Amino acid sequence: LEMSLENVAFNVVNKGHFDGQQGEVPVSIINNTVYTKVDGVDVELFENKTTLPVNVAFELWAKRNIKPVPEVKILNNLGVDIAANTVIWDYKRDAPAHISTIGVCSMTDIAKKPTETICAPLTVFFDGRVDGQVDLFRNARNGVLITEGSVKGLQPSVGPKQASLNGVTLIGEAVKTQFNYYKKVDGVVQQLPETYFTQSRNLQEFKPRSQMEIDFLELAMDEFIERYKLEGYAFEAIVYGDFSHSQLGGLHLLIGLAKRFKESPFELEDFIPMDSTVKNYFITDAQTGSSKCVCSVIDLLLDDFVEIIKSQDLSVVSKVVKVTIDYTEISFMLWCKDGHVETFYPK
Amino acid sequence: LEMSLENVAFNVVNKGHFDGQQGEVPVSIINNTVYTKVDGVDVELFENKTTLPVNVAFELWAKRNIKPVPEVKILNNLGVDIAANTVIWDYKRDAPAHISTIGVCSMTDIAKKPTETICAPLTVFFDGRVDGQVDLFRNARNGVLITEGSVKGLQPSVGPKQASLNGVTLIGEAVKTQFNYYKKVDGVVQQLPETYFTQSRNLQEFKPRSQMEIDFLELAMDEFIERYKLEGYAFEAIVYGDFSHSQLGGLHLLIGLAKRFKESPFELEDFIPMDSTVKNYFITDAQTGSSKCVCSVIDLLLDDFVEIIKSQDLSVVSKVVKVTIDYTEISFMLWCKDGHVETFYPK
Amino acid sequence: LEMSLENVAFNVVNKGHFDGQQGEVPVSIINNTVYTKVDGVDVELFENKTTLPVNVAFELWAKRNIKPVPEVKILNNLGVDIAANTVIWDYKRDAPAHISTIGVCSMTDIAKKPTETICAPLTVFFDGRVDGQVDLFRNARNGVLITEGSVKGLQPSVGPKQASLNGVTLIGEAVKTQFNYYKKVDGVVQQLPETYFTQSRNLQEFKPRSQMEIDFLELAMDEFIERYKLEGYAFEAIVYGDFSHSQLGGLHLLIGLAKRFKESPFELEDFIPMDSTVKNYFITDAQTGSSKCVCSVIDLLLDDFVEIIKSQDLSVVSKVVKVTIDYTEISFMLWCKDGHVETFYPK
Amino acid sequence: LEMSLENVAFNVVNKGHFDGQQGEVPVSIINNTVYTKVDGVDVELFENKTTLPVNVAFELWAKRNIKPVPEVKILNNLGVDIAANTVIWDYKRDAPAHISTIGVCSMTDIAKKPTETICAPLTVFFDGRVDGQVDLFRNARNGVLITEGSVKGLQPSVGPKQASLNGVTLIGEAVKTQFNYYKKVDGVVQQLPETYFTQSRNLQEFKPRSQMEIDFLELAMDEFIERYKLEGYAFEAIVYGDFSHSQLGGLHLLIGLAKRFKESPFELEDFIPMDSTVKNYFITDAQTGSSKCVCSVIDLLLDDFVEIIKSQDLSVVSKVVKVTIDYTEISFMLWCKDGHVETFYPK
Amino acid sequence: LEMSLENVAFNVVNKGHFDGQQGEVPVSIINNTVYTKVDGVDVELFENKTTLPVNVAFELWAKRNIKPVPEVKILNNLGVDIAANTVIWDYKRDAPAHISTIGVCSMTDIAKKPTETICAPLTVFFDGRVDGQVDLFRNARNGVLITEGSVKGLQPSVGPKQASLNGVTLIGEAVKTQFNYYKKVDGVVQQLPETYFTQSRNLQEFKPRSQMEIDFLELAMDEFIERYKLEGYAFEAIVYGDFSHSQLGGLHLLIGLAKRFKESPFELEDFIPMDSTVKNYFITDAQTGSSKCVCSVIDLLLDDFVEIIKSQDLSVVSKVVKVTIDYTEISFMLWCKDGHVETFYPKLQ
RNA sequence: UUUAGAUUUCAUCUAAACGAACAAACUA
RNA sequence: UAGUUUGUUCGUUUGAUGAAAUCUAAA
Repeated sequence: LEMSLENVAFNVVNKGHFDGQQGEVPVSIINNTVYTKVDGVDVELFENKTTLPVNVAFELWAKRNIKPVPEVKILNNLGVDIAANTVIWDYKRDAPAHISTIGVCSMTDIAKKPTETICAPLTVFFDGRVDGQVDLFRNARNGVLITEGSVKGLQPSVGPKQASLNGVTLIGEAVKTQFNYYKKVDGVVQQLPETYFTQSRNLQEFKPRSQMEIDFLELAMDEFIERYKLEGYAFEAIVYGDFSHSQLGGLHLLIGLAKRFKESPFELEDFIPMDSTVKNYFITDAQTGSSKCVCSVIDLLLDDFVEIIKSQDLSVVSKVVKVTIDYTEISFMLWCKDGHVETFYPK
Repeated sequence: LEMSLENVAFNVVNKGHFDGQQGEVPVSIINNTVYTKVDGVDVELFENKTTLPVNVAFELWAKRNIKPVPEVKILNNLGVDIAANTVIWDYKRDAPAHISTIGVCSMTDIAKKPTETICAPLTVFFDGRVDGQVDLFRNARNGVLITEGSVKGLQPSVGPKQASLNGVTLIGEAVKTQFNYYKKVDGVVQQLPETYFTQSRNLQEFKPRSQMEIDFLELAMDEFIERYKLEGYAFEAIVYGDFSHSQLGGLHLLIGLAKRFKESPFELEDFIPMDSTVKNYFITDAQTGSSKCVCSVIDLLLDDFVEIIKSQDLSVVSKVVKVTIDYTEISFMLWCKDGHVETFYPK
Repeated sequence: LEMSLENVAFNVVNKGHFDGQQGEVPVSIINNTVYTKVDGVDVELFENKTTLPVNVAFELWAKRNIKPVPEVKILNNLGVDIAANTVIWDYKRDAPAHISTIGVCSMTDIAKKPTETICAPLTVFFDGRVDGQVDLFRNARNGVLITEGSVKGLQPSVGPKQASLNGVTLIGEAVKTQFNYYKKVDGVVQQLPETYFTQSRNLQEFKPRSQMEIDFLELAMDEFIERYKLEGYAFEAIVYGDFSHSQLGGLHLLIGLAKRFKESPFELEDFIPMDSTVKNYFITDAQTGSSKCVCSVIDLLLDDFVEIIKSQDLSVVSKVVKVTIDYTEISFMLWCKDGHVETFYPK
Repeated sequence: LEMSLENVAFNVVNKGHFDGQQGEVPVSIINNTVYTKVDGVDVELFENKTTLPVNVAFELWAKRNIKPVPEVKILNNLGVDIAANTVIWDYKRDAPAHISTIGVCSMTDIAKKPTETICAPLTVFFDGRVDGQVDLFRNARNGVLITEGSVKGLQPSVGPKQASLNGVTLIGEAVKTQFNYYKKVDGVVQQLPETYFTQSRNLQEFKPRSQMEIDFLELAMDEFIERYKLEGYAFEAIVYGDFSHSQLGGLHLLIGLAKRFKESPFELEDFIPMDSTVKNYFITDAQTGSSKCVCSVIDLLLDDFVEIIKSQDLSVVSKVVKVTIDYTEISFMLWCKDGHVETFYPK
Repeated sequence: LEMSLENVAFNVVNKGHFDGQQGEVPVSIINNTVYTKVDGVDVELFENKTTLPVNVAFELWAKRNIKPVPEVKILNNLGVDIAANTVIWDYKRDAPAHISTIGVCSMTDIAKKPTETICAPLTVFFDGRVDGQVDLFRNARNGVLITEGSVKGLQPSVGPKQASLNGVTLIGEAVKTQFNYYKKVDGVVQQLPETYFTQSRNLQEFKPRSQMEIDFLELAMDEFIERYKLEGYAFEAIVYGDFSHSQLGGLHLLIGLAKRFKESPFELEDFIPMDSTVKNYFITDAQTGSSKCVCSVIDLLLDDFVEIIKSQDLSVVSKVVKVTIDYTEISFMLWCKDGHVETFYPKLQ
């Protein structure tokens, strides 16, 4: 089976997600909110933050994938346009990551199976943990596959260590969060390039993942630079920041932002609330009064960033560096002066 | 069975009202409107003019009664608070006639059967045209019953000649619209008084229903007054009106309003758009510029009104008159001078 | 008193407009609508079509002026900014004519009396029918005054015969709809120019107001021109219209449109629904299939238009003619060829 | 170009439709309504009756086609999924007839030109009146083309004599409303079948288009049957209607409905307000009390319907008839007895 | 009296709630929000989160009860349908706790006094700290009464120590928050069953209320089990939790969630956001990746839960155990092998 | 018509075991 | 081809809940 509003709310009340049970409950739809009648009074079940209708969004939210799914930025960078027989929820913007669906909700479905002729020119996302999806990927034209194990005849591309589980990004211990990504374009199995993966952390809950990051969050600016021989790579401005002018200087890695927030809190106005490899913020340091309207921030592994920046040439006045990060190319604006770097920030 | 939004919408799309079939259709709920996707584009099915939530009101409208039911004013004067296993629609305000239901909608249900203890202090409306409802009325504590035929052991009260059929009031020819009303209060079958019934007409679609009304619409004022010996009863101002001052005079029967409308169109602003025995309108005569803010109109049969007014006494300066109209008492303000009438407007 | 939502709704329920009575009724504000509970069910009182809040517009509409008031276009052309101690409802757009009030509603009041200093750089509209406003007008700095009679020391200007009474524009018989307009700017009593007045009619209820208009709606085009010696003034195209090409020609008077609508109905799309001396319509003729996007239509009296067009000189190729209509200058684009007129349409 | 809400509203205010000029006006968006500030007060320009956002719907409504375009149902039957560089407005449901656009609005555009790769698996509607579109139709894969004249190398199909102009269905006299339809499928020029075209009339504005229709609207039932020898085809119930029982019988042509409406008005509750070759109405006769929930009505030409029905065989108990009407197959359920007919309702 | 949106907003602006003062202010209603104009600009007074009209919900919210009142779960469990001459606000869902009112709001009133015949088949909640409300309880047919002290001729039932003061549950010191509950059904006084009371705590502000809870938050799992002789009662799973497999095991007491949260924060999704004895959560362990779609959590005192689980019979394969908590029966599902408990989890919701 | 009890069938249950099937990881 | 771990599905163990149906008893 029954595709209806009240069965979905039944499953939400009784199981927390649309599991497929049978039964119905009272439902009220007022404004963009879905209420239900429990003990004679109306309890809100879902408030619609999306641009879909209320019941469409409520049904999509209830049928969201509760397994560990890849982060939305990885799926966007791989070019995924639609997901086969599942809804992938974007908790950053409280909406589905993809506009249409395949065999999920009648209002959004462009097909009931990924093998129809309308899904052919679209990179479908196939979940190899679900039985029967690997063969669909094999017969598909454009698609992306993730698998915990190995698939015969296909060279795996090992993905990021972390994945989103119910909106929480974690490196799984009780569950596998590291999948092998296979991408097929026009019936030709492409090999994904060797990439770096961003760590997906945040300022408040920042935990270092390497001894170098521990040294960064622990040692002083001079001690850390001297210890790792980072002289002449402008780490004082690239990572630590410059809180002395009216405009904030540098600070284009999340680890430096976390260190500053530990020293003195500030304000990050994420004026585009979406998940991506490179984020822009509106920072305003509350102590010095130094603010910058746009600050491009990418949360690489500090060891990986060191490896990248030490593999460059400080010979030209400026150079744009192409690096594959999260299965996509990121262009870095390098401005290296004679023997030093004036600035090096993502664009 | 299934009670859900999409089954209701399937029934509405396929049959125009909820019949009880099985099936579902895609449905969008935006603002107070229910849309369905037909041929790939969204077609509006219902716009909520009520104060209920959209899906509640949509279900109630889908499950409205399609058989000829008594007019809402008759039920209100009979004190009906709720209906048994049916929904009665007030087409004047595009909202259900009663606040709660019995065994129709999960959200508005106070009970599933009219014999539950919660329904005992409520005058339920039983429809004798449906089987088993007469036995429910006998087993009810407080209830009102209508019957096309006769019920054993109960004294009928002959109701009005017309009934409402999908918002169209008519005197049914192919179908019966004259019902016998039975009322029971605290388990005691009470006999309703002898009453006069309002004809429930309008100005634009006005048709006379007696010889006297035909004379009124055709003969002049003096000819009509002389022919029916209506001298000494202020029929010039009470019925025809006075379009000579800045404030309109009299005009308290729908027949004279219709005569004027045939003479000259004007404006009737019904500031309380609901069905009742006595209606107040904001008249603005577009020809003479005479407007009256509040003007009570009661659409009686002219013969019955003549009988009532000739059953009066022209002795006192003023008197309040009690007339049972539509199973309820109507208070008439009669300002009559010595042997003549100054004015006569319902209160 | 008491200024409250429930008292306003009490007056609307009991009298149709805010009369100043004392009392309160239950009210519910859902969407942009105000509902009141009568006989246990909610009856809608006011649906908000304006851009004000619901209670604000409900209070303004209840306190609207129900006497014969000047039409909105006359007050606009006179530069009226606000009305003193009254609310003038613009029924064309179902919203107040003026953005603020003086001593009406706390949410819009810029003052409680028109004598305050904030009202000084504003043309306030004073109603001479309300006692005391003429003295206020004399003491005012900028203002407009209407008087049924005469005001000592001020030369009256005769306004149009018709006036708006509850949204119905009428020439009063039992009420006076003709006023004397006075204007004062910077404390200086200005004299209004001699003007022609548009009759403010419509196609559907079009009634001629002179013998010349009677002949127009009766005689043929060639007979009418010959009888009134309208040869050489392009009355075939200016007035009657040219339903022959894909683009409609001329038809810049309401009387010709009314003649055609009597001959054959069409569609007038008023894409700027507001009261103005010159109206632009989107004509689409349903018989000939000729549609014009913008067709400026001015509802002059036919005799006055003839008096206008016979005061012209048919010598220049093109001319912009200034005619003061409704207290404002209206620019006519006149194209006249050798001895004739090519076109003559309002700008 | 400039693509902005203010430029669109400037074009709408100055010209009534988006012509392509330059300028901006103040704009407000409250609820689903767009207002503009004319003379200091807000004037509503557009009320969104669609499911799209307000500004998207406003931009589409402004950019609608104001030339005579084919009726919507023809485009649906031909399988049109999108229109190239134009917007076709479905005035029955006050929304665009196609969900996406090409080169119109950035919010709905799936492509900027109809030649992109995403447009290939879609039947694009090309108008030959716009220069350069025939070359596009030749190189398109799936498409439909209309032309006033003829195209070299393509065999035309003569279209219906009526085309919709600004929501007015008319037979063009000053302009051409008859196009030649060319349809291509998968790069292959398909030939459209010979079809009978519905007239698209209405009850109130019903005008006969043949002498037979004149006789139907003038002669009585028996006289019309006798004159045209329509015995043995059950024209008494098929067209004239059966207002004798509680349920309406037959009445599946618009001509009989119009005749009855002339005799006595009734209700047409169009529960699905959209344009199609066959329409269903919820009829409730106000005079006799006869109401039918579903009544499938097709407005064929009476001569064409006579030609079709006299080509049938009255020898079977039941039969399904495939009649190509408006470029689509219509199934007719003919329950005819031995020389008589039980019922004949289109499906 | 005056009953109007402008007088109500005047009281809100001047005094915070509805005190019954006289006066008015300019009020604007846009969306589900009530705005008031202070110094030429509009200020948001109240955003409507309910299913009621904005002005109705604003009038109810203004006239809410500011004294310590019982938590809404206690009133639901005792069966209260309506409140006499007061509004009980549900801060867990920002809406009135009861559908209709008695003598409060003309739009929601079913009666102006609880003695009318429409209030007879409803358990009207009667306060005792408002004079004359006890005698209304005695004349009532169905109702619930609370009292700080004693009522002559009635047997008190001592209720929970905590009460909700303006949405803050607290064991009062300056103001008394322990009431005596009296229930009356069909005109007959009913003795309430002896119950345990959930402590109404939360994860972030968790404070132990007994020595056993201090030991639980301080000691290790094995040390605690050995000290309190809880071997064989599945305390490793029922209370502590089992973050080893893909689906979370156990963790049915709020104190265990508190210990885990202090060790390592996780996510609770309240997919039915209301107030009840047993809460269902969508727990996702942010550390191990362990999750559970429905995880029934009850906030009993640890000593009381130990007392409950030590009085079960560990013989049957399974048994549904009915425990009276907050004046209602809570069904605990008991699975136990021979001499050891497999699991014991609440089920409600 | 209302209520209580008994019986048949279906779905569910925040634990485990068993058997089956599929897939991945370790191994022979 | 076989043993162990993990994930998905089906059925059994144990008590109960809700629904559809049947019968009995009481008012």
